[PDB]
Amino acid sequence: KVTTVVATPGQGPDRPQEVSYTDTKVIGNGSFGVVYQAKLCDSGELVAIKKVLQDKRFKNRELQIMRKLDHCNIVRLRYFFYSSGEKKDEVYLNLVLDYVPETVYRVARHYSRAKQTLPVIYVKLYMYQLFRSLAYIHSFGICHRDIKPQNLLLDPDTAVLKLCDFGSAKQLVRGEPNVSYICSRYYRAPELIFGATDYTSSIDVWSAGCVLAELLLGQPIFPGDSGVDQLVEIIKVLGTPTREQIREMNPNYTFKFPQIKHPWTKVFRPRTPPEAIALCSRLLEYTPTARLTPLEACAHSFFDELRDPNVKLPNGRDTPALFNFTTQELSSNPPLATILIPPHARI
Ligand SMILES: O=C(Nc1cnccc1-c1ccccc1)c1ccnn2c(NCC3CC3)cnc12
Repeated sequence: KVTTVVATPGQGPDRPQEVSYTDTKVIGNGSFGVVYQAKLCDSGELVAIKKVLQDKRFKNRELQIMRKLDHCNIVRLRYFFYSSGEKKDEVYLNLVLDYVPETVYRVARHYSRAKQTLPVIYVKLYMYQLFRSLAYIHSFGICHRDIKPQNLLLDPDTAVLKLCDFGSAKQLVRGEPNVSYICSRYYRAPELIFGATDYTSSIDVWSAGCVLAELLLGQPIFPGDSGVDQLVEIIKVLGTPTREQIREMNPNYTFKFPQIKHPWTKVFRPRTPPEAIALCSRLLEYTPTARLTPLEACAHSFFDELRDPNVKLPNGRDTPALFNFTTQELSSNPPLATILIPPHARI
């Protein structure tokens, strides 16, 4: 069964073209809608198709965001098209994206089930690429607002990571309030748990620190099915937030909390590299402004191994693209290019 549509390319002028695809199968489900895998008849390339119900009252925000993004660590919008679907008188928006075969969720789960941890070389590769994608979207004021292992796609052979799911993504403008009910259980910044509506893009940095700690630990660092439980777990590690730290995140919670004074070194297994622990404590900070920015995290000494000219993947292959930064990508701190682009790098 070959399906032919007239799809509009994701980038460039709005000039639709006939796109034919086959071998369609569901690869993802959720409250958002459905993600399919399909094969393009023309090149044989595999693609993913996110199908969502299109609102008649407004333009789709995820599509407007996707059309402006062009980064090697973000899943690319190749085409988009409208169609019918499961509901009779409803219109669906279909986003044709690059296909990526794995997720950090599945890969980390394979390691947990085998009582092994993901090798630190992969922790550095995956986390570095996640921080590059965040530096990129944050350069446009865009916050993803749902960073979690399931949204981090991976090609296991090339070790390329691609951020996906821009369904919660929004441009955060200072002074505009934003819903606090975004972000998934385990990865929510403490200001979100306290119900702040004045949060910044640093909520993505807290989420990324939770993914890093989880990859190091083999399980989530701040588990819990309620905000109280999550905050107890946060406080056990970070200690009790001071009145200033509360004011900096929370919206008027000045506080019957348990009093805890805990060393970050004792949180992880003894074989954990000290630079990984130092990176965690800098991402996972109560005060949103104290957290490292994504570009500062990229320049962290934990990723120095990635900058070594002789670094190779365990499978023998070369590392993926890591130093092809743009002016846009570096704009939050241009002097960091001196660390970020190593002498051997030609990108
Ligand atoms: O954009 C995507 N997915 C999403 C977009 N919005 C919301 C949710 C999702 C989602 C993310 C992960 C899983 C299920 C759904 C998406 C893009 C590209 N490849 N891809 C895959 N590959 C197959 C790998 C094995 C799982 C799976 N999902 C994708």
